[PDB]
Amino acid sequence: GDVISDGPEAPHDILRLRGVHAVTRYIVNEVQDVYRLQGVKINDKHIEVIV
Amino acid sequence: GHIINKGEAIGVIAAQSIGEPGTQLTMRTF
Amino acid sequence: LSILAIAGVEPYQEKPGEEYMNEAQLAHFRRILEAWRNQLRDEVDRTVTHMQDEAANFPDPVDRAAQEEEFSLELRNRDRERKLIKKIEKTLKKVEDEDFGYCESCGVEIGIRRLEARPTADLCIDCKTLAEIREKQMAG
Ligand SMILES: [Zn+2]
Repeated sequence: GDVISDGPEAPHDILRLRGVHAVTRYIVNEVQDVYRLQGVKINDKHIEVIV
Repeated sequence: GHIINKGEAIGVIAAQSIGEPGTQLTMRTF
Repeated sequence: LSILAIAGVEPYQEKPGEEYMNEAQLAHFRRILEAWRNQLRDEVDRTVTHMQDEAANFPDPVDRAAQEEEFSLELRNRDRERKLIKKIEKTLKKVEDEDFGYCESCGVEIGIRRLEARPTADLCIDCKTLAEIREKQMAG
């Protein structure tokens, strides 16, 4: 589950090789990054139910 | 402010919450 | 160029048979390039600092389209400045090494007065223009 090359990675891997909790944290932060750049507050709670 | 109640339909209200601000994001790539 | 004015430098007085690489000239051009690199780095830092205040302070829905429009221009611009710094750094390696001053396509030499104008020049006037023509043609 180490980085053997660089560039963005597919969420299908993160779930498979690294874990249910890893991919869930990947989404929530990488989506919240876009909203939080725009000053929009969305509690992770919601993003989690979608995951 | 209290804990979530039995029966509240959190799936919808979760969805809603993410989708409303979609108007404020840029549609290019930035 | 106001570039020579900001610094206490006066247009370089090239002598008749003046060479190109002495202790004093490379020490002279090293300072300019280092000073030039340091100014851009400070500019990139100021840009990032301004962008975060906008990202931190939230505008009102009505002025969102105007703030969003202005935020995107800085970002695009910021990324442009970062590329330039890497280009100067690349040019700083050409000074230190021994492959600076000539056109990369044909062995023709690029002008001395031309290189003082655009030290990042990679091609001579003839080769560069044709590339822009193919460009407009290979693209559109
Ligand atoms: Zn040429």
